[PDB]
This record gives sequence, structure tokens and C-alpha cells, in this order.
Amino acid sequence: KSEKEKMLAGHLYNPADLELVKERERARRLVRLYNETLETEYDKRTGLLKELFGSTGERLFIEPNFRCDYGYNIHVGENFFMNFDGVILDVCEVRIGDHCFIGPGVHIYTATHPLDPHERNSGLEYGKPVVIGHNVWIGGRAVINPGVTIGDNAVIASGAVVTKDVPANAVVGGNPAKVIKWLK
Amino acid sequence: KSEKEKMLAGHLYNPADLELVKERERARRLVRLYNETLETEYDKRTGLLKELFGSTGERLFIEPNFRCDYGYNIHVGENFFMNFDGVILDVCEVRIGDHCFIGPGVHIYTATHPLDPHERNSGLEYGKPVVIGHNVWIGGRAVINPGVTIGDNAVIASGAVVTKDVPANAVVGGNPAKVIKWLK
Amino acid sequence: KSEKEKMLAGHLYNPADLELVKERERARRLVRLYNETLETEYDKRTGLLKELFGSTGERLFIEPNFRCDYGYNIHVGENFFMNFDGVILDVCEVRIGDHCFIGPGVHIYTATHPLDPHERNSGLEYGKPVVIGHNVWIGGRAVINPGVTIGDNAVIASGAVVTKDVPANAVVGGNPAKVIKWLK
Repeated sequence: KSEKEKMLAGHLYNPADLELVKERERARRLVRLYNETLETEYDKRTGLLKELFGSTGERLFIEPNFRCDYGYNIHVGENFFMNFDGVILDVCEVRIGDHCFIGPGVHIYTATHPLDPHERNSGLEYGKPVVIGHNVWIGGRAVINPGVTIGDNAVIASGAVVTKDVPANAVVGGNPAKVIKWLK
Repeated sequence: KSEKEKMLAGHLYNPADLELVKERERARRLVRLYNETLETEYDKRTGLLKELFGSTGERLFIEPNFRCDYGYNIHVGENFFMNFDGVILDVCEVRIGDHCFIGPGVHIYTATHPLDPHERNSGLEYGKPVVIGHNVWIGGRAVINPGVTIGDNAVIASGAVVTKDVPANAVVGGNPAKVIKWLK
Repeated sequence: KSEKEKMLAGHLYNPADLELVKERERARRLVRLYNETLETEYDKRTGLLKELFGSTGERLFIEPNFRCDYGYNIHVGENFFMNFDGVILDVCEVRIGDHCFIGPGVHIYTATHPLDPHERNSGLEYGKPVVIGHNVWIGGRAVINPGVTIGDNAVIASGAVVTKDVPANAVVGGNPAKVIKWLK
């Protein structure tokens, strides 16, 4: 299989692969055009995001700066909002539900390395997809790690570092994040 | 009450309100002009901030990038310094005393959402002000949450997530931050 | 002893020193040029980094935006990689070995203030060097504090706030970070 096929499937892959490199340059190009848009260019922003992302709802809004790796692995639901200076390393799929509110400086990662140093120095990496449900609030400066599923109506406290699955209707905070409050 | 009056009073309000939208655009405009200034343009930087913020002392300096929501809700004391890549969501007042040193990547939030998903989905938000005393050091990458007061001479360790009031002369650290020692 | 000599030696120094302000301006100029480079301008980026940093290996790559204080205090080994939106406050030396992987939003600090409220209000600062071994993975959004040394083959979990030395072959995580796993 190609490096891109391995990447998308969650297997070890070489990022220096020519096809993957070109796709990263294309994401970076669209992100650069996005980050240069004036604060009143709403339609132009919407247009750029729908071209960047794999799929969207009717509307979405993101404050510059924004960063991502590929673009096409990000799928967001209706009425998506992400505040200033976010980063989504979408080596694998990032799938987000409807009515997501994401605060500023939020980082969502699918990209990872082997823990063993010889395995890591091979220069092979992989990814684990991230799934975020409907009606999720992600507090500012939270970090969502690869492989994490967040249930519907979950609240992520600001600054929380989420290393495991978050149950639906739960509030999590801390590092590593733990359930603090059950909503019902 | 206008939506702006409800916002400033800590009441639920609609950020889509036309007046608030214009005010947010005007703030992003000034922030855009600021973030584009050269590293040598000290006087232009000062004037931009004194127009952006509600009040200042004689001298202040902020390393780009900087981000805020309204600008006019930010009040800083003498010799204010904020290092690279700060965010202040100033839906309500953010009042900071004299001789503050704020490290890079620091986020201060006054904006918040209802916890209930349906109430949150209404689009209505609210805020709680943040008050920071004199001679405070906020270490790099700290998060200061809505409604928090930080006493005079307090130190916020780098990376601390501050969820509750910080006593004067206390050092706090962790997520959630706790008092780790006392000063002076 | 000039303010620069005291800065480098780890003593109290005044950052407003004219020589230091010039050096800080020079660094920001080079950083501004770097951050404006296109995603396809690999050779331009390499040249700029090799001009900005104190020493490098043959190959290195950093995703904009990047921030630093002086540049010349940063020394990186072979195949250095740093992802989006990193900050390195290099008031004192930051020495990093070969094959380092640094995630996005990583902050490495050498700059610090007196904790004592009287001393800090002098406005004088100091620094403590940071040393990072070979084959280290620093997870995105990690914070590395002044005077910390990280041993060879160590892994810093995403979001970890590192306040003390990390042993070779350890995985650390949390805030303050602690050893969570041993590799060797």
C-alpha cells in the first residue's frame, strides 16, 4: 500500500513520501490564505474552509490563526465554531458533531510516534482518529490526544489534557483529565 | 437592556447582536494593525494599545501575536508587559494592576457558556470579570478562568490552570492550580 | 560585567540594556522573515534558521509561527523538528541533541523572575539554561521550565508541565510532570 493508504489506516508510514508532502504543502497554502483574510471577510472564510476540510455543515466560523496537516481529514458538523490559534493535526480523521464550541488555543492531535527510540528514529509515524460528538464544549487551551472519543454533550474544562475517552454528559478537567461532574 | 448592557453586567446575552459584532470587528482590526507592526515600531505599538484598551498607564509593551474580543474591557496598570502569543477574551472587564509580567501563550478568559447543552445551543453566552493585583507574575502558558481574582504580589507558575481566587502573596501551580508556597 | 554577560552567566540583569535590545530586535527581524516564508521555501527556511540559531546540524525544519528571544543561544542537533507555534525564550543557552521531535505549541523557557515580591519589583530578571538529550520526543503543548535537563530517549507527554529534570528513558506526563513509564 502507498504511504498515504498506511497513514489513513492508522499504520506506520513515512511522512517524507512525495504524495503526502504535496498534500501537506496544499493544506499549508489554503491555511495561509485563510490566516491572511480580514476580520470582515466571512463569506471568503467559509469558502476557504469548505475547500480545506473533508466535510462541513452549512456554516462554520474559525478565528485565525488556524493550523492543520492535511485538511481533508477534518469533518465538522453544523454550526462549528473554533476560537483563536487552534491546531488540528489531522494525519487520520478528525470527526466532530453538530454545535461544537471550541475555545482558543485548543490543540486536537491524531499524529503520534512510537515510544521506543529506535522505532521513533526510523522516521515512521502513525495516527489514531479523534471523534467528538454533538453539543460538545471544548474549553480554551484544552489538548485532545490521538484516539480519543468524546461523547455527546460532554464539557471539556479549559486547560484539560484529555488522554482517554470522555463519556457522554460528562464534565472533565485536569491533566490527565478525569470526570469531575456528571450532567445527567 | 441592549445585548451589550447584558454582556457587561454578567447577564446572558447574544454575541450575534449587531452592535457587539461591529465592536468585535473593530477590535480585530486594531489587533491586526498591531500584530503587523515591526519589532522597532515601539511608539506605534504604544498608541495602538492605548486606543485599543479601556485604560493604561504611561508605558506598556506586548509581543505579537496578541488577540482579544473587545479591547475596551482591558485595563492595565503601569509598565504592563505581556510576552508572545497571548489571548484575552474580554467579554467582561479584565483589570490588571501595576508592574505585571505575563509570560508567553497566556490565556485570560472572561467568556463562558451555559453547561446544559440545550441552553448552550441557544447561542447565549455570559461573562465573569477577572481582576489581577499589583506586582503579579503570570508564568508562560497559564490559564486564568472567568471570575478569578489574583491578589497583589501573587505568582502563577508556568502552565497553571487557575480556576479559583489566588490569595495575595501566594504562589500557585498545577491543574487545577493550588497554593504551593507563600511569599514576602 | 555588562548586562549581556550577567544575563548569560545566570545573574540578575536589566533587559532594557541597549546592547540586549539591539540583539532582541535582530532576532525578531530574523523570526519575522522566517514566519513570512512560504510552505515550499525549504532552502530559504534552512538558511534563516542557520543564521538565527547558535548552532545546528545539517538538516532542520520548523513550522511557523516560531518565536525566540536571542536566537544565538539556541543550539540544536541533527534532524531537528519543531511543529507549529513554538516559543523558545533563550535568555540562557538552550541545548538540544539529535533527532528531537517537538510537537506544536511547545514552550521552552530559560527566562525567569525573582519569586520574592520585593526583588521582582526591581524589574531585573535572570535565566537558567535548558538541556535536552538525544532521541527525545516532546509532545505538543508541553512546557519545559528553566534549568531543566531532559535525558536521552525521554518522552514528554503532550501538555506536560516539566518543572524538574527528566531521567533518560523516562516517559513523563501531568502538571507538574512525573515519570509515568520507563522505556529502559
